Amino acid sequence: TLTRAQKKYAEAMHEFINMVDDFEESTPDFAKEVLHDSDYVVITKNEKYAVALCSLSTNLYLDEKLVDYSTVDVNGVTYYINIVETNDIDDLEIATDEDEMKSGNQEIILKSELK
Amino acid sequence: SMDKKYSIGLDIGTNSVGWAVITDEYKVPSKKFKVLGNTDRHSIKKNLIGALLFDSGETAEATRLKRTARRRYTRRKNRICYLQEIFSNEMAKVDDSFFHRLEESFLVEEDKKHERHPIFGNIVDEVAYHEKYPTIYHLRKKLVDSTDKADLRLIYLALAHMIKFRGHFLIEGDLNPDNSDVDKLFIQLVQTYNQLFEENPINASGVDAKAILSARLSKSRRLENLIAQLPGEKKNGLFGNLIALSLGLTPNFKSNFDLAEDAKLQLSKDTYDDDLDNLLAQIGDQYADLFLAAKNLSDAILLSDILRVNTEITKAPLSASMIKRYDEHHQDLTLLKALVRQQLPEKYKEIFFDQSKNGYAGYIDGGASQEEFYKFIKPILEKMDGTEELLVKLNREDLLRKQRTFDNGSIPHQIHLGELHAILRRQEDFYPFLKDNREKIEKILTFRIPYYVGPLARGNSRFAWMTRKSEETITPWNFEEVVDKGASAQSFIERMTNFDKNLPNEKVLPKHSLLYEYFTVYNELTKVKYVTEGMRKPAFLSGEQKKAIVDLLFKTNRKVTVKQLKEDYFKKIECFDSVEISGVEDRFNASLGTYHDLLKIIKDKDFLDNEENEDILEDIVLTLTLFEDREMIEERLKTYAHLFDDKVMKQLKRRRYTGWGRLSRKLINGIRDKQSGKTILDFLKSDGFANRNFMQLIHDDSLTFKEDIQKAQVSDSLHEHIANLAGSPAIKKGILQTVKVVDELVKVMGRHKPENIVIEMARENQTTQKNSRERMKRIEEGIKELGSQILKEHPVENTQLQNEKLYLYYLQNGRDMYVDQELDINRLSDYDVDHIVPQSFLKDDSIDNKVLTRSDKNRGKSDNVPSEEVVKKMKNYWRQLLNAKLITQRKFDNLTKAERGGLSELDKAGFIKRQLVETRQITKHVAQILDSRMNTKYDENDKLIREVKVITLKSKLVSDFRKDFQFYKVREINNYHHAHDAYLNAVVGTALIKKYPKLESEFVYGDYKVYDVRKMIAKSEQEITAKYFFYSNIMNFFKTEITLANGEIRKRPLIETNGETGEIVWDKGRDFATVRKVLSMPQVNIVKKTEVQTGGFSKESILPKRNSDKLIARKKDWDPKKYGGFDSPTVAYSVLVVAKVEKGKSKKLKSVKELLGITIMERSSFEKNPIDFLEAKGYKEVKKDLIIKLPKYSLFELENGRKRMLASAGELQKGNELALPSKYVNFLYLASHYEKLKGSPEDNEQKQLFVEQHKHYLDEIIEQISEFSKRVILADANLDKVLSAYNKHRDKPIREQAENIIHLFTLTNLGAPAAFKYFDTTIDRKRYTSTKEVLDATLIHQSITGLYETRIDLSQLGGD
RNA sequence: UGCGCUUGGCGUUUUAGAGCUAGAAAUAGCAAGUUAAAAUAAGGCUAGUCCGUUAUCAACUUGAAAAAGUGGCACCGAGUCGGUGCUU
Repeated sequence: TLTRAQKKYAEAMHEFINMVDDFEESTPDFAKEVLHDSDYVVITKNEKYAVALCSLSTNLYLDEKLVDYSTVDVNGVTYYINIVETNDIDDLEIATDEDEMKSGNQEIILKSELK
Repeated sequence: SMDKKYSIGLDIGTNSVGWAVITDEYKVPSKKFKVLGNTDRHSIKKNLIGALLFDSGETAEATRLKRTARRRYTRRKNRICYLQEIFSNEMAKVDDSFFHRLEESFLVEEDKKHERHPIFGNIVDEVAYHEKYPTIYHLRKKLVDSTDKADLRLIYLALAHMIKFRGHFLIEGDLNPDNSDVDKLFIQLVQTYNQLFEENPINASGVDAKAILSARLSKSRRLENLIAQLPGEKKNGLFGNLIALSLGLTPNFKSNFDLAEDAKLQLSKDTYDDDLDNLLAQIGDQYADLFLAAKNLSDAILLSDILRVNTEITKAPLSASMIKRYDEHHQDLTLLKALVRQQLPEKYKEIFFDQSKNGYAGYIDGGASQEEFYKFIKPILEKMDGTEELLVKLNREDLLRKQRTFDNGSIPHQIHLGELHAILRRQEDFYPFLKDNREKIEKILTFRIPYYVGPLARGNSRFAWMTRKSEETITPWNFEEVVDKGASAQSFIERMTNFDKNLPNEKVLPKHSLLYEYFTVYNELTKVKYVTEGMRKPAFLSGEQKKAIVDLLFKTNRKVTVKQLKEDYFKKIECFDSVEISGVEDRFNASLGTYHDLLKIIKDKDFLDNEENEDILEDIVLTLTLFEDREMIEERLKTYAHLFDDKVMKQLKRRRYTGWGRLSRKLINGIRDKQSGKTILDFLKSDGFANRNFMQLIHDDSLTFKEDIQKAQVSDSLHEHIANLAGSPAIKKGILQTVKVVDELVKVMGRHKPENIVIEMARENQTTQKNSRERMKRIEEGIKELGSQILKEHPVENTQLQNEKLYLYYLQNGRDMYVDQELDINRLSDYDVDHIVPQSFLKDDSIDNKVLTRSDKNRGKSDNVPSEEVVKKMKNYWRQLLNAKLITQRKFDNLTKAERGGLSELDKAGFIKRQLVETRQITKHVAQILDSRMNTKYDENDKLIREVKVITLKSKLVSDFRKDFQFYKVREINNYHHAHDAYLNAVVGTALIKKYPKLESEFVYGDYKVYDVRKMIAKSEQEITAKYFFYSNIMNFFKTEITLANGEIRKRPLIETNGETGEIVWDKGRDFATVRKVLSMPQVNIVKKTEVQTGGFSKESILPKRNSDKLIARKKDWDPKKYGGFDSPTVAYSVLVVAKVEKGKSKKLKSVKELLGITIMERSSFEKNPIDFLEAKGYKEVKKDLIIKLPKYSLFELENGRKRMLASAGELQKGNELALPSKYVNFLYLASHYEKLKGSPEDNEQKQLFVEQHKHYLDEIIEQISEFSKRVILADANLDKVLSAYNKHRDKPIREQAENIIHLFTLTNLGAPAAFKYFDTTIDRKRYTSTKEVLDATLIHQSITGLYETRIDLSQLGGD
């Protein structure tokens, strides 16, 4: 059949083709375990790695933890299917340059997964 | 006031249930409620309205996959145990501890209780063996071939590696060409293709498929070479994309079937399976046999490419070929390193030494796939000389391959059995115990538990149904003689049959039942219309015509086209010349597949058609659907052996079927109409001039089927009652949560039952442009059917197809719909969109009922459908559009109604039905329960006394009502609207039940007097006496002045009343005020259902070893510092703990008040002995009374009304709701709808003034938010950041400034904080990571409504 | 539209496949890689070739558990619910 998480990603995958480049190399899936554990699927176009944006707890620290990404290629350029794993509270880091990174990244889609 | 009559409103959801209580005057009552607890507050007031929120309810299936996953792994561990047990007695002679070393292979040197080298136990013998047998396959080949006695550990390993990983069981019996060879499975493919396509066969009689496909060339080459033999097949044809799929490529079946959304399918994708089901649904069940003949071919090629041996060199083709692959990998690697040392030596280190990279190091050591890897070295090979060979292997996908890999799904257990069988036959003279267990061992590999038999349980499994024949442990040897195969199967059949939803207790037919197929064709056939010349109006089929057609077209064709029907039958048989056909398009969807399948194999036409053979024939199908199993099928066809040849009989069992229908045989034929004695299927055949359809027959209240269905849904206890209804698991939770709320409310109301309960069910399914492509797709095929040049002349783009005016422009081919006039694409702003059937008659806003004209005046002077003149002028033009599918049939008819005398009483009585009756069957079940629960008393004749009337509304009426009167809704603000919706139903529902009581039968659950609607209707405007209406739209009596289709204005009194009762239903001036008042009330009860988490203990990623002690061991003894483990464990619930603990080197007891997360795994433990558990986790001097269970979403109130919800033991969610004033609400609606208003021009301007004249509400709104965030959200940096950002765009448009003002609400939203942006600018969420404040805060326990609470000040703990 | 039964291939994890030359080391140069074992929710008793992620769950009271109990009303307001005549 199909992983509960997996299914809510496959549809996520449909929506990205929905953006449409008729790209032609067919989209890849990470192992089921990674998907159940990972909380969010984001795709970042224009040849750059996804997300990792900070969250300032009650200064700012990093919030989103990455996993494996695949450089699926549209006719022009690499579109990563970055997978984002939401961060557990105790474990955290403090960002530097990255605040600049979150602002200058354009990402086509972010889809909630576990929920 | 006195009034203890009250009605209840409800808006039932998957994540919410809004509820409201109203009085006869549409007010929401107010009461003080006893506040239990230790605080000083001992009562508060609350308005009787609110909404219960809750996480969705999740399916069992997810758990099921885990269960089988678990079952598979457990029974593999048993296979090996059957091997070792046989081996062990002998092995002990040869090695004392050999098995033991394997047992402990996992463990580190420090924990092993034996020597660290597993097979031989000394480093000399081991290292030797690995240079001699670099893989297991080298060992397997040697054992399969050699004639020498072999060491007994090595014989074991070989055998245990064939048994452990034993390949597939897709193929039954011995391998042979018809089940395994590439050509045969190619033939079956084209055979499957031509069966589908008699009209356009493929002939490949000369074509050598095996060679073409088999040869070592890139998938894409082999695809060209094959289509090269088939003139008249395009490389991306339907047949070409089928081979593409067969080679493992990703073909797009979109073009092949004219799909709106593309259908890229790839056999290696896991999601292929329901990717296929996605395609199948669109193109029907019929093609499944194609894609399965493709799949088997897919196995055939892969298996052909894995075994690359000339047989008879070895009885181990597999192992020998893996060895080849080994050697090939060696050769090619060595050269490669040569070619990189020479040409690109700076990159040598990264490629072969770095496991971070996708290069070879990552491939082996860094978990790179073969796919990732090729794509790494592909550019690098391309840069170099001497790579020519390597690129060929790469682009053939054959470079540096590993032996265990994704392909091996396609390796049949028979092949493994071949090598298994050989090794035994070499050795069984050197080891008599192998001669003596040869058949036992082979059985270990080949025996499989049957599908029907299920878990082999002994009364301790809820799932299992199997029946023992003796009380002894079941082993693959004794199985047939311990398990009662027949009995166990029999209990199989019973459990895996679903019952007819309409008529449970009755099984569902197989989807391929001949009767289900006859039924399905006779249902489609019954709605078909035709015109020959002098045809009167468009005629239906005679029953006798139908019975000849099926006899001639259907029982002569798998599928029948209109062309045959138009030509094969109408001209040929009825001696017609040219017959227009309507009601079907292109071809029939339902055909008698099972009739043709059985005719081929049985070659006895009389037999199929006897119709007393139907029973024999329906049992047959039933077994071929029920069972895959060969043995069982044989047992279950035994009694028709006499009837049939042993040529056919064999061929019978080789036909298999899958799938079940929705319906019971008893449905289709068993039940009869009381008046006519005609079954359902009996009506489908002959119904006369009036030709009814199955959906109609059930709905049609003039017949006995609807009523017996009702009478048949009979079902006791509660959860059983809830369980029974059809619908999603999430909606069963909401139905259950609804009824509890009603119970609490009744209790709240003095235990008085209400007057009425209004139900509606909210829809939250906005999945996506699924429709925006179809819009474009409709236009293209349309614009192509017309041969117009419009799309060329005016460029196509499907996202601006969301402007309805723009959409209708195209659908009408750039012309006026009421005149032979062009429109100007640019000037649409000028034009009016008109509703064909005026709004006054019914509320239809669908594109189906709308048209674009330069001015709505062009329609005619009427209040009817458009004028007889326009109709006669355009009818031709409209006919072309309909034939081209730019307009629907219903739309054509509606325009042309005037021809037919216009809107009749019958028409109007139809709009009324349309508006009232809720079409979804699941709300009716919800109604039944509540009516059943509420109404309990019977009178002195045993008639049920209905004290409460349970009413179901279409969601639309309320949604329309909000839009009509400016009670606008903006979900992004808060959660109140759930509750408001309930209120508004309760209001609209009760009004309606007062003003139109004779219409009760339509919208009240119960059995009532059905009234012909027409009687209600007035013949004229002047007729207005006991006539309910002359204008259909049932919501008219709310409005003061209604506009007609021609600008005229018909007024209505402020104070409507039912004429017959005289009861007063609505004061237009007074009553709306009450509604506006209710909606702007600030105190609404919003309860998040608190929940203990259930499910997995933690994430499922097995991680590599860490010093860190957070990770969780996978076996009790496996320290994750040594063996790795899982990282994050789900918290079941938290638990306030008050105790004293050691604080420093002194070990002195400091008192703490802390919050502890109980993991799902720990729950058992802590819930047996909570103190002991807590004491072992460090706390001492624990106080038992004090400890409090605190699940997810537990509610605390801080100072100043600020509140928090518990997400985990360390984190909170925002607990407050922002009740914004009602005036700003509609402001933010209108503002952000500024362009696509969808309202009449004169008020569509009137509302835009209001926005322009209230842009100072923008600033007032931000200060609403500003004071809110400072008070509760308490995330100052973020509010500073937005406070500047709204300054930065104060001069941007109001439609843009508003639409971003709506995102900003995320900040104030209830629940965990999220990231959000205003325009470009982006705000990072402020997370509430301290749960310290809560400890001294106030808890609040809430009943389901949130009306009864218990308040517990936590700052009174810490003492005695 | 749920709910259920068989069975595979990967994947992940730890160990086993003597790393070598040169050098006090820091380190550099090279060699090698393709396989296997084992675990695949910790585990549980009912010991089955069973079972272990669904439904269900405010608080307080009774029960062994299904389950049963526990919280005036009227008006006038409305920034999350306020006050007041009455009842007791």
